[PDB]
Amino acid sequence: IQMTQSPSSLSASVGDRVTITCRASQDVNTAVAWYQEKPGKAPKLLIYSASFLESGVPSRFSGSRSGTDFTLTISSLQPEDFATYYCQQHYTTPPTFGQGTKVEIKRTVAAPSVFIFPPSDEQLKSGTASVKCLLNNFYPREAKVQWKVDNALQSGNSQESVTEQDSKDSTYSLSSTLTLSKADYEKHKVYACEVTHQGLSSPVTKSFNRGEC
Amino acid sequence: EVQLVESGGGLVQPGGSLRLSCAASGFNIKDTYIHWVRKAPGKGLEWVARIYPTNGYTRYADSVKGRFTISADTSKNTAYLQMNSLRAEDTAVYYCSRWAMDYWGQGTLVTVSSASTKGPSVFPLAPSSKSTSGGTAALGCLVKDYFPEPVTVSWNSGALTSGVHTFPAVLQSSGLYSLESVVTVPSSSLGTQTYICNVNHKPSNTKVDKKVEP
Repeated sequence: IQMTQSPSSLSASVGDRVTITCRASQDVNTAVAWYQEKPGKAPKLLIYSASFLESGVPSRFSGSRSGTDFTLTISSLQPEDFATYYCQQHYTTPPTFGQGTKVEIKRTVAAPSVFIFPPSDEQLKSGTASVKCLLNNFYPREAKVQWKVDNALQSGNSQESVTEQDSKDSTYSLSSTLTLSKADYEKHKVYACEVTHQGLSSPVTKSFNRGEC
Repeated sequence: EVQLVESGGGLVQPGGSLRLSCAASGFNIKDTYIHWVRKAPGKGLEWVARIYPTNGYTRYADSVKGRFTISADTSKNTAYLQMNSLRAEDTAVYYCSRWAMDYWGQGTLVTVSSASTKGPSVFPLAPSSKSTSGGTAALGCLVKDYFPEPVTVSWNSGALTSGVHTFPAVLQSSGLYSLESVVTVPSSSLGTQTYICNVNHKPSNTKVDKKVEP
């Protein structure tokens, strides 16, 4: 018995009405629970037996069943309700879980602040070279980083890491790393990070000249 | 207050064995079912096994049948998961729960890998000299080439927390992890304040403090 959960993610405002659905592959009667998960925390029971509220769980949370379909509704979204939600059937063994739904908080557009970092002299001495581009406190999450080395477009030699939504201003930050051998690094002069984002009227470029203090 | 505490996780070789424990408080496990449930890095929740401590009856996911054994000792109010013939695929946070699953532990991390522990090098990400006067500057630390996860980073021994971003680790082509921690600070503080990242890699017993200078 598989639990097909939709959607994978959604953004919403405090006070909103939120709807998460879960489709079971075959009949499971009412033996369905809904769980809330937050980074590095125990999952928490919200609703048991399709529609019953767990003691201590605020009466803004509700669940309903119609046939094979199960629905988790949050009547009026509160700040603490930002999390990932999973459905579960326990009709038979093995019990199975949905893929989850991440509920994120919508806010106004915010352009990133952009910073570029050369490889440190220390890293260069240890034998490697990493060039980094930081995109600080932006919304929405979608953002494009383009690396240029002496005006030549880079492809397939960079990796990105992105933070979860900030608990104070609801933004994202992003770290991009251009990976090059130390010998390759010294073959070129101007390193550039070009950033495209909805909050930017036109793409912003940060650059440095290799070796410049 | 019902509590469940997992222990026993850590780094082990493929084909090896590891025993997890689940210590229960605030209720008696004779009265319930105890489950193990796991979450692999980006895979979602997967039920592993269940036991009824009263009669010792067990059920297992097909993926672990035979090579895992769940057990319980009611006199210790503790359940166990004996894992054998471990595979890379078994790498996960393991949770125990009780019966819907109304209480869960915080989980314990199991990593199945042939790779050896390696402590990180820590490199400074110095604030740029073309940083705007009276504006905002960025600086950070690169915590490179460690295994396994996790690493923790603080700034100035915890006194600096505002404007810090410690990024999720990146798995490099080498099979070693790297991560950055950055912070934005007033430009006016660069020649007058000291900024130190405090890095902890507990799997290798590595503690490093790195001063980040302009």
